[PDB]
Amino acid sequence: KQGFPMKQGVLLPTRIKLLLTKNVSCYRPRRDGERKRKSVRGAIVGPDLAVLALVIVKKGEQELEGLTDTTVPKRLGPKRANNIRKFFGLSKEDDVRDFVIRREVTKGEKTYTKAPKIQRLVTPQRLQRKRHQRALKVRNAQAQREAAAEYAQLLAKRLSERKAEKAEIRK
Amino acid sequence: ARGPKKHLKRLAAPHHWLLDKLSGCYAPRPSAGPHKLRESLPLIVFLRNRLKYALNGREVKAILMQRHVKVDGKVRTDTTYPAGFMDVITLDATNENFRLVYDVKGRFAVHRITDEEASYKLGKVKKVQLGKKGVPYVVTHDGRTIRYPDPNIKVNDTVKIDLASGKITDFIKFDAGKLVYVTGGRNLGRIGTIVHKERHDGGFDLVHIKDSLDNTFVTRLNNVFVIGEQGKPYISLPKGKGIKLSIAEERDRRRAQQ
Amino acid sequence: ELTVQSERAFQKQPHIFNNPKVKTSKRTKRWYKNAGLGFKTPKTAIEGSYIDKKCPFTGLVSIRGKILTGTVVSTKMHRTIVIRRAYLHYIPKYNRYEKRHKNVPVHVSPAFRVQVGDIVTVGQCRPISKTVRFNVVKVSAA
Amino acid sequence: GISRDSRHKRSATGAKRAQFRKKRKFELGRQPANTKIGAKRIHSVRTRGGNKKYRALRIETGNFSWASEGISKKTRIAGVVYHPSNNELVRTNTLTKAAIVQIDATPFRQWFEAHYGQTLGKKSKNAERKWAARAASAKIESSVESQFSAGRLYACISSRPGQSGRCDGYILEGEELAFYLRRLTAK
RNA sequence: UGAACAGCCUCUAGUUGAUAGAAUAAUGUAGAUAAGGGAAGUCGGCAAAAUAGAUCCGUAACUUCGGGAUAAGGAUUGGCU
RNA sequence: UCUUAAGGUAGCCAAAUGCCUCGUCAUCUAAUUAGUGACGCGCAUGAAUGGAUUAACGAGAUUCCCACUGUCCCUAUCUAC
RNA sequence: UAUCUGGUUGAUCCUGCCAGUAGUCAUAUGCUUGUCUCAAAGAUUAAGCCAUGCAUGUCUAAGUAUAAGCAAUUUAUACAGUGAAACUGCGAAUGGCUCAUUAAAUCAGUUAUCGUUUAUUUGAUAGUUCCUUUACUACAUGGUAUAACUGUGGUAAUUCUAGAGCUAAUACAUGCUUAAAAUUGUAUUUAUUAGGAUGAUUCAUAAUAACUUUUCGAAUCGCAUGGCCUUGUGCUGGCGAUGGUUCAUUCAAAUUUCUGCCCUAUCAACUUUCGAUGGUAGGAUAGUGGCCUACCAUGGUUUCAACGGGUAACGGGGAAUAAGGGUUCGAUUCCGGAGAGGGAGCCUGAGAAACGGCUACCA
RNA sequence: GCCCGUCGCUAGUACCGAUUGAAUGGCUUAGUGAGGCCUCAGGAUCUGCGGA
Repeated sequence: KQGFPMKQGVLLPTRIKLLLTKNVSCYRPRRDGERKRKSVRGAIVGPDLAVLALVIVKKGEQELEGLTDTTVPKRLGPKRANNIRKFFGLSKEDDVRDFVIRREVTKGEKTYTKAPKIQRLVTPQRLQRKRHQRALKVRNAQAQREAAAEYAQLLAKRLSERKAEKAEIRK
Repeated sequence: ARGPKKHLKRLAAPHHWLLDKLSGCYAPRPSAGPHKLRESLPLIVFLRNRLKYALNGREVKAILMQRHVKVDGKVRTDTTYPAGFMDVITLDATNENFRLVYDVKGRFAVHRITDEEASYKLGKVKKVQLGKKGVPYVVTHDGRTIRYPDPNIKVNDTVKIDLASGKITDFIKFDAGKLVYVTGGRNLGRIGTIVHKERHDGGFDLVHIKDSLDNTFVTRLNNVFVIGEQGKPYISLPKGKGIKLSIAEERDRRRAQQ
Repeated sequence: ELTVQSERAFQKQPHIFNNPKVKTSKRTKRWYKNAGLGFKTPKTAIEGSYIDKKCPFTGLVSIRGKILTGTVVSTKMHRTIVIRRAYLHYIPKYNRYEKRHKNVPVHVSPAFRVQVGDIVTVGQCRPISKTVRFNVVKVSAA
Repeated sequence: GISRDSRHKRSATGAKRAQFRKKRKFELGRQPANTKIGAKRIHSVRTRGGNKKYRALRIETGNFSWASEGISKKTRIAGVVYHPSNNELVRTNTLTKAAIVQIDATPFRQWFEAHYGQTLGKKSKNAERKWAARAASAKIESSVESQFSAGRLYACISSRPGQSGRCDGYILEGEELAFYLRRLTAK
């Protein structure tokens, strides 16, 4: 009652307040870094509860109405390339752009299939970018090597000029 | 003040921007860039108020975004880019080409140049070090860094930088005779030749500068910018050629050219 | 103090290595420098046995900024002295001066033997202590 | 938080300064690490500018350098024996800078035996020629001569475990080793 | 033990004398303890309770300048290495 | 103006001395014949029949406050004889 | 525009103040009130309290869209356009207000960082990512979640949300394609060695032996789709955006040198138990430092006005009035401080002791 | 002529004054001491000898 969720981890049948940080239940932060003292309830089940949420880990021998008799299908299928491959049992080389789930949507009389865009899907765009990165790095390597050699030769010429000046000095 | 400041008011703006004091609360605060907040001309003030091309800041932004405008060799799209002392600003769509430079009164002039000179710029090398892997490098007054300079190039010299690619076209040393551009102090914009330096230890260095009309003055070395040979500038100078005549002489010139 | 190694620790110049495996001459390797601005490093700072990590010549303290001159008035502390920098403040309304004095604690290296009443020139450095900011570089007395 | 400002300390003239501003983050201090020995446990503390500092505790081993040889080996730490600042750190085996510590001797002993071919206390042709070239290098002083027999080396900790997370150090040698040994045996 | 020919326990020495046995009612004499309140009791804080040794800190009005003063008010206290 | 030898001066007080009187005012309390400070035509104060004040001291008399409590609300229990 | 006048007396000459006179971006108030421009405006007493509603949110071609949204694949079967909701990245640390606290404090001029941090911008910058030293790598390229959603709900109530099933990344946790040129990256830390610039350095940089719980060195996105043939979904290939280590630059920040502040002796000695001044050493810091800690010496300030007290005291640029000197004022439009009712603590972040962010107490 | 003081009335101002007077603010000995933070541990639960 009063709608305070049971927190997983705290061992007491009462309601106590904690400083709920990020990545913890019973609290949705509104700002980066904010930690607000909420009120939760202990993991101990007591008479003070209003609803208790349970999950059927193993079905009994007789079914229930809005339950194991009836199933609700998963709303969205896999969207990433490898997720689709694993969920459809595809191999390393089968095409995935055709196995994609084509959910049918009808605006009145006009019907069309909306399939998810595939991410992490190898594409000539990605390969072109990879080749461009390789070309950029190798071009930079050639440029640095040639600049280093050029400055080495310039410094060698300057030191030769210094030696010539030393020879010219002292008559 | 518990962080960086992101606002500027009209009174606090530098005087050489020549913003009026009554049109708006704030001034265009320059973003971070090659030059300091002061002694730098934002593109919004170079267009809206200098060249009068755009009537409002929104139109300045539209000009900037359609990419008609490029400072140095690269296009700029930020509304308040800090274009500094010798930055070259193109405006290729109107085929003009300016190089920023101080008039003799001490303000950024609207001096126009040709592309054959805009293809380069100068920079007073402000520091020389050896970077990583033992590689020497120079850094100029606009934060621009050039690796592998000539060993003869030292601090207080000028390096000619091609806008196509950062590379030392040539350099001008700092010694007696070289024509210099006084960028800083009471002589903002004055041009002359060096007769001798002082070189105090610890304190600010001093240089004695005389001009074409033999008006000797003195300035800190932190405010000078050697720009060419004796009477042979490496750039084109605005009208007046960096000579400041007296107030009476200015009035006489105005009335004679009335 | 009397003995060089007095404190509970060992006193030596950091990053200075004696290399005890070489039987060279002079049996020491002392690191010194010149503070600049024409300030001559004393021969005591050249050849002495102390350490004084705060000495401008042997320690890792660099002199920069205001160079000042005063006359010391206290030497009871350890390797630190206090100078009385007298000056004449100017009152505009009455158009004449008034005597004023300031005391600036200044660190002193063992390279100098200072006495109360001498005239010493010092230079600004990084904060040595809560109030000490300077180091003595030349003394004068007769 | 611990405040590093001088606005709380009494003025040089004994003047009680007044509370000017509330405490500030750019002057905050943190508690000492107090690094013990055994079962390495380094906690990362974020520092101004987004930098990282390795607040070390319970460090296992450290890199210790034999400055005369120029080499440095990882070595397990036997424990502190003398600390110039406080004897409490010695008593509770705390690892901080300038701590005189005992460490293991086997890595350095094996390196000495394999690099100069000698021994303390008590075979290929290239090895014999190398040892002949490095002859008269067993002239190592009596301190470390008996040290390696004892099986533990006295080393000064030169790192800051509360800052860098490592307890790197260098082997005591010569005059400073003699000084610290004299301090140990002063009784 | 402790400041102590204080109190408490023991040694040498001396006594073990005072009518005694059985039960544990009231009222007594002597000793005590009491929840909450805290002098509302009573002529009156009578009786009782409270504090108490030592070390360190801190100590007012007034004063005959000597005191007030252990003022008031606080902290610590064993064992062992 | 009567009169004495002189007519209570300095001081102090409902004081341990003031009948009326539980005087009048203030403070202390919720409430005060109590306490204290003032007022003094003081039945009947007052100057070595010593006046006034007084630091310290007091098994002297009195009021209030803090602490403390079976004095009490409101009694109960235990031990010895 | 360097000026005075009435008033003590029967009358005179003085001291002497009262009064008159003028200004006040100096306030209030009384009376009266047509026009133009300009414009202050809850500072004074209460930094006293606050009903109510607003003031911080934000997307491109270019992070993630199968909305069971709109409009279309007249460009397309993975998507292709737009696009709510939401995750992600930034910002919210700017601005605005007030002047309570503050008397060497702030602040002004002037210095230093050889004493340090620095998101962003600008410019440079990772063959050694095979280094755990050639598949750890799947490299025509990898792993799991989890948001958004439907449905079940609790609470009188909150910008509360639990339990279940879905799903992406420039979100997280991994990880190659680097040949091999020489003699093994970079990042951290330790010790040793050499040492173009500065007035000066143990500087910059380089070489060794290693250490490291390990940082970084591109699995991101949008357009254009071009050249080579031994024509293959082959090899090469442009414009960018985003991201990245180090260095420099810029925006800054924190400390810092000298000098300077109103009235007070009816404030003369103060600081120093347990930090006071200094030394050694260590922690801590982004960094110097009694910033803190341990040991040690007894020091530091002061009649050239310390310490203490008051301030109807934020400091300054400046304002009013002045022959010259000067007097008074400066809450307030600009700069720098400090505060979000008082006080402290802290997460996130480059940046906060943040309050239109949390935590606790007090009111 | 001028003028002084006591006393008498009215009004105002300040002072002494029992009341261990009373408030407001600052600093502080001592006692209690929330809270977040660092740290020694505790490890619900979730995940591939381990990790959170």
